[PDB]
Amino acid sequence: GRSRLLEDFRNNRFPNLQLRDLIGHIVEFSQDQHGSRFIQQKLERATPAERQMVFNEILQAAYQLMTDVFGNYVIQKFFEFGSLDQKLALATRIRGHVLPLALQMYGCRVIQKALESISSDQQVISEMVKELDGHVLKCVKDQNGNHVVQKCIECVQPQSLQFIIDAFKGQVFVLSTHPYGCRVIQRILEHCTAEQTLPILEELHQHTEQLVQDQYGNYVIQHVLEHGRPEDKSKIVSEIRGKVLALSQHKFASNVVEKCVTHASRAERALLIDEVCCQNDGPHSALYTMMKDQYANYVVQKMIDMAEPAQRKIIMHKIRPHITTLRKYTYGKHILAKLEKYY
RNA sequence: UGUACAUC
Repeated sequence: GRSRLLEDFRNNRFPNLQLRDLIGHIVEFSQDQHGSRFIQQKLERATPAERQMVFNEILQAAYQLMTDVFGNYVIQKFFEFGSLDQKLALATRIRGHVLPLALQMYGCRVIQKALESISSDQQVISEMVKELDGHVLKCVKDQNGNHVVQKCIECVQPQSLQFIIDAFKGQVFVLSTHPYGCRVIQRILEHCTAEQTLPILEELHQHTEQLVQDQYGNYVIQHVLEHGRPEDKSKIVSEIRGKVLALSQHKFASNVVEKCVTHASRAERALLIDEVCCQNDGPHSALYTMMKDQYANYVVQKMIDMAEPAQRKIIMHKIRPHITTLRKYTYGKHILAKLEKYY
């Protein structure tokens, strides 16, 4: 179960081995740790004829190599450097098995490579994508599958992805708090059409408070703040208003408040800063609490850099009476140069 | 001083 060529190769007997030396031994080498790397590296510069010689051998073991820990790299190399015909032939061996492969550690890498290598205009890719219909959430929740779903969204014509949008109906919030689901949701926000992202964004806005405080959900909300439409940033802002001081002190939500300050309009950014700038909450002002907090102090620094003229004047004036008193904290010892750059 | 994203 091991040709002599492979032994001598692994035993460093062939300092100048070449692709054409592997005639008849391609599938064997493709399953070997060093043989796979060797083939990968040689495929890049191989002639059309040499590449075809290789393809002819990988073809008869294609599916097997797709789920092989080393062989999968050889299959991918062909999606990168293969002819359109060789790529369509490999894809055809994927078709019929998309689901199992999507859920497989090495198979999912092959499917992903095919999606970025063949236009979604082709029937193979078109019919491949459709095999996921009826299993969308299963794949989203899978450690391997989720990456295939992300890949379809990034790569395939959005109109054909309506079955993915449909499968998230009613579960956008829940999946936005899921380690993998949050990634797929962001891909959707990036690549889908206005009609498709509409119901997605509606569900997000129905749970903003829970999302901004979630370990994954806060990324989904910042995405909208960073990349979304003004009408969606405004909805998010409306839910943050009346909550700035509170959310500012939260590990996750504090990043969302920073993003509201950065990507909100002039009148919105000031209404958020005013909430803590010219407002009050007992003996001291909201700024007093935020200054010393392990998280809110990052928000304070952000408002300072984004605030209007008359706004920064007040922020520094409420922070003024507590300067020397603000050294003990390991957190506030960074607002130091802060009140020395705009002071 | 503060949070996610997988193979040789």
